[PDB]
Amino acid sequence: GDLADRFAELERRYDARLGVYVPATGTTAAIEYRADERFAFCSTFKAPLVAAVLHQNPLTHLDKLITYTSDDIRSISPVAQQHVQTGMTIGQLCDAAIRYSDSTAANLLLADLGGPGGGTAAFTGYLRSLGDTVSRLDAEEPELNRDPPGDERDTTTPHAIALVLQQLVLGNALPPDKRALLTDWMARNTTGAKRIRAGFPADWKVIDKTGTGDYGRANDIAVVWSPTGVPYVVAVMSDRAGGGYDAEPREALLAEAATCVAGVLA
Repeated sequence: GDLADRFAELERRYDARLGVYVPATGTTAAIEYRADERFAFCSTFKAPLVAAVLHQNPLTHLDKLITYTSDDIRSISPVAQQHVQTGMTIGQLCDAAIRYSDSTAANLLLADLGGPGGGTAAFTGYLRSLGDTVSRLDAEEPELNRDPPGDERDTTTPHAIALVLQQLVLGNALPPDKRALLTDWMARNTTGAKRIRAGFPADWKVIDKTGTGDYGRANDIAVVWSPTGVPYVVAVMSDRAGGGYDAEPREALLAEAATCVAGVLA
């Protein structure tokens, strides 16, 4: 059988471009499909963003209270837009950025890195520190979701983002205490139930960060654990750019791609 044929059928059925990378292990081959093609990050960057903030700060920094205004609220900020009067701590912002894709939280964490481009250069530099020579973040939320197809701004590759997540959650890019916090936020994500999670059997653990954007973009980056505790990184990226800027993102495509991957990894 040929898994690439099955991914190609998904591309036909959903009128989509699909990208998949599951890094190889001692016991498994890599799964790679358009893995070196560029796809927009969309909100998937928020996972490594939180890692970047954890990397350069003591954990006491998570208690720092950040205040902001209604004018700082950006598409879409489910948590931040309810806490304009109270502010939110850096830890609360990390929680919101990962678990609710909170854009304002992400923009405030970018500002916490600081520097040119409101933190976007700093974020890209963090990825460069993890050996990622291809990915780049050029815009804050929500503009980073809206670049046209073929524009390299605000893109990654399935290969690149998977190897970033591999180092962050299953490697030693972060010390284990910081790694545990990133892992827990992704484990309690509220936005992913219809993406990779929907393709893996209930006895697999799934932690994830989604992304959605223009041109039918729909992404999910996950770490999964088999029922015996064997972990894999699963990066699935998609767009439906043939349908134009307002093409519908299709979560079902990611669920089905994940079902194909779960089939191989089971």
